[PDB]
Amino acid sequence: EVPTSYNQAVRRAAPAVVNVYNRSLAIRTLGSGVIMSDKGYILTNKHVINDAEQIIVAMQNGRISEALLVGSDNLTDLAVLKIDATNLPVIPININRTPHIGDVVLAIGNPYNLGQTVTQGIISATGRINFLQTDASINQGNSGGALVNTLGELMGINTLSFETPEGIGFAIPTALATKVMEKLIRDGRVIRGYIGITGEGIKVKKVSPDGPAAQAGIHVGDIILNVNNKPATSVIETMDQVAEVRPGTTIPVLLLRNGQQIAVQITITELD
Amino acid sequence: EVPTSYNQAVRRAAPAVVNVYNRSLAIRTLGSGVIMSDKGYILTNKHVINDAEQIIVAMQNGRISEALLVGSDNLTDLAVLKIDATNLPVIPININRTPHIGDVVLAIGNPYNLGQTVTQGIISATGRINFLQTDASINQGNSGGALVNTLGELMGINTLSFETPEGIGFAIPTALATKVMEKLIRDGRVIRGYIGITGEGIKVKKVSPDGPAAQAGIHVGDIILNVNNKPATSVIETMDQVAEVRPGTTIPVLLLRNGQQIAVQITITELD
Amino acid sequence: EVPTSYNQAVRRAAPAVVNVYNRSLAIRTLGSGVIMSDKGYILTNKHVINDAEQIIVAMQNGRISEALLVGSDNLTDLAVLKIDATNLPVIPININRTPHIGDVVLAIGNPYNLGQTVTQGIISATGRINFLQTDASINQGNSGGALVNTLGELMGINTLSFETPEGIGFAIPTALATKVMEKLIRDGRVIRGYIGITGEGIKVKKVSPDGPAAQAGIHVGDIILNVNNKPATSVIETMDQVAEVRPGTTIPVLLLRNGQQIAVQITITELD
Repeated sequence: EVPTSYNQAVRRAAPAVVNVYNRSLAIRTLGSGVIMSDKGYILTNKHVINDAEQIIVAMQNGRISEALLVGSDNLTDLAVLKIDATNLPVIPININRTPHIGDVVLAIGNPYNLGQTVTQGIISATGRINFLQTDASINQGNSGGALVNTLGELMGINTLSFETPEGIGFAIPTALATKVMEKLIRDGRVIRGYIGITGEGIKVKKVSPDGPAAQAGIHVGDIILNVNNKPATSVIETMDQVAEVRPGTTIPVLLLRNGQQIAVQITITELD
Repeated sequence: EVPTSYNQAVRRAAPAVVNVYNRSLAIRTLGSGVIMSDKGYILTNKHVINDAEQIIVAMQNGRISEALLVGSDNLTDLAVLKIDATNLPVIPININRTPHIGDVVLAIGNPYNLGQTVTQGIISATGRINFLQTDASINQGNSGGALVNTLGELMGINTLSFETPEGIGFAIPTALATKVMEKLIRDGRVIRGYIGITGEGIKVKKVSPDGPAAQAGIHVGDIILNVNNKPATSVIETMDQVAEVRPGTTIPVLLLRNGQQIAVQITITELD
Repeated sequence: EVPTSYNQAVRRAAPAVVNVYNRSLAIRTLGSGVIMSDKGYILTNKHVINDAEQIIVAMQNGRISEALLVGSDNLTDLAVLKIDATNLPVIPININRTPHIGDVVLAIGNPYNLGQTVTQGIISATGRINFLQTDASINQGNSGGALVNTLGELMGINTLSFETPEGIGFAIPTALATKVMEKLIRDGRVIRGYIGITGEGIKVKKVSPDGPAAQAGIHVGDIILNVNNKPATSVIETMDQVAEVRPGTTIPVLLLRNGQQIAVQITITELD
């Protein structure tokens, strides 16, 4: 008796989704952003704001503001902007809502600078490399905008679209995005731990010179066994681990060097 | 317990959506149409029927009829056809239903001459230049067909689809489409008012020769202030206004000509 | 109050949708498959497994198995695989569920070897040449996977995707797919009847040499009237009929040969 509609989601979330314009000596590129906090913090993708000399944020209520850059993270392609904090709409965030495959979602952004657009699809996959996959159509200009469920709750920040493939696009999920945002607000960057190692236990195909591995006693050909008390079998898994250790933290490692077992103290520096 | 389906919408609306074939000395192009009235009036897009020597309408019940052209409008890309009025299904129209962003919609038409197809998406934007935007997939052959909500009510007439962009397509909304239809039925064309002016108050970059501006006392460089008692600041806004005035209507205008204020009577002719 | 989701369908059906890898002397091509029976029978598309030297099936629970080929059918592009039958999830099948235009559907498969993906759309058309059409996005890798409704019931086996067309993709409907599967299990192929005739009653533009028509007394130019007691007007209709007759079945036919009516006994062989 009533038409099926996700307009309530749109009314809840779209006022917090902004149009982001990267200007330099006119518009160099453009995209979208999401108002995360009533203090004026906005998430967007780093590739939207790269090389900006001036960052303009336009709200759907027609307010236009200049933005400051709080910080950015190349590894997640996120950036935080800050605008004047008066009477801002904020995106709905439900910290208890896990994105499930098949959840209906809406992507909200500014594809082709047509003005704010809302497209619909579902959560197609999760865990993709930390990505959500979706077939809500995402186009150039959508980057940095919101993927929301039918309650308007933020599911992720839309980032990129994959014969021409159809209906394959990706978003950084909310939990990760918000964690990156908080680190950027606090530290002005995402502090990750670094070890100077390229690998495929794990073989050190290459040590990094000036790399806490080399300057620790580690050399090529080794097999690392334990990294800070944890077996080190998979590279992504082990690099994810190392990322987590604070810099200036002094960890034990365990290596095999020609059929013997030498524990190594390496001290974690900050990744560049 | 029951599968989710919009089949009721399809059962209500698809019998009124036709396949339109533009023939000349075999098929030159094809598209779709919508039966608007039980008297046999059909909306389609003008680009579907341009240069037709014969217009064939096929209904989903297998009836095939030849159509007459009632009229067409280049500015909205609409045309009205007329077929024999026996026992026709008519599209549902709810004059009170406003299309809202996020409303689920179905596009019904004949993409690639595959036979009648129904695709699903949402209302993505409204007000686009008077367009609805949708991510219900629209392809070549869909032009002229129906965009309906999940009750089967007509939301608009599908017109065109915008790396390859995905999920961006446009429809003329029902209220506008029906207004154009009524004018075409009544007058055989859409009568618009015309003033001979190109502008960007508003500067007259160019007067049109034989243009009621020039033949009224208006000249290049002027700034027009008021058009028929209304400030004239924006061009689209002011051209939309002029369009509305009936031809042979004699309106006051107000211009600035070198720091003085001369009221001008211009008489509105019909646009070609 | 609850987000709209088709996750229940995904939880019911996706565990039975597999990733299929065609290996030869590394991966030659890949796609998807559907577990049809707890005995280990899997449907996929023939084009996925063509020329395979080894067929690997990966389940979403991480089990990896080698598959045997039960048989395949070029005309429907289907194949049946067999894996070890321990504790398999099976796709939901409702023999009473007819696919209706507008039914919401989910396509489940392995596009671009991203890992199992679920996309959403509707049933766009049925009866297409026996195909379902859908705008659930289908990409390279989806072939052989499941199209399910929102209860998780199998609607069809996804086969191929049709300016770039958007949202046009095809699946073999469940009833047909299951019938082909049963014939492949039973006979190792789909046994069809054959008559040696190319036509457009029906004119025999070409007889097939060694073709039960020619070796029956039939010749070019004839008009066939009745095929086994049924008027023979349409070619698809009449070829569909002939397909149904078992080989070694001896049927009457009726032909016109220059204004006279000669009944012909032809004996149906098996198509190659």
